[PDB]
Amino acid sequence: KEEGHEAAAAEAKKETDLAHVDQVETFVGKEKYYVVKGTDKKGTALYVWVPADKKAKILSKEAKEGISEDKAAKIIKDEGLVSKQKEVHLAREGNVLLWEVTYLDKEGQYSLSYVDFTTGKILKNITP
Ligand code: NI
Repeated sequence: KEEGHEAAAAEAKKETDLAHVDQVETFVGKEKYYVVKGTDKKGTALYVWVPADKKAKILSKEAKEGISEDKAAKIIKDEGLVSKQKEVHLAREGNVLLWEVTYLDKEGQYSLSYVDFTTGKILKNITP
């Protein structure tokens, strides 16, 4: 069992329309979020981002309301930033919902770009 996941899944079902949990992942950025993926009772795919901070607000969106994980990767590739695509995770910072796209950039350096979940706008490109 992964730290915080059982609690996050229960919090997601309690406070939203999520009925079934498929996966939970911890996302740690400026803040920590448990990203809970599943479906409502209608069977609609829903994402719920539950803050570790109990004072912060839970956010949820239907999956169909955001760009896909592949599209997030494609956005960064189409931006000409990628030598080797690596991974993508659903993510959040403050009240901004995000896809975090990781890749080796044009200098071979491991880099991260944050793409807006809804708009597909590249919000930040970081090379640690
Ligand atoms: Ni059901």
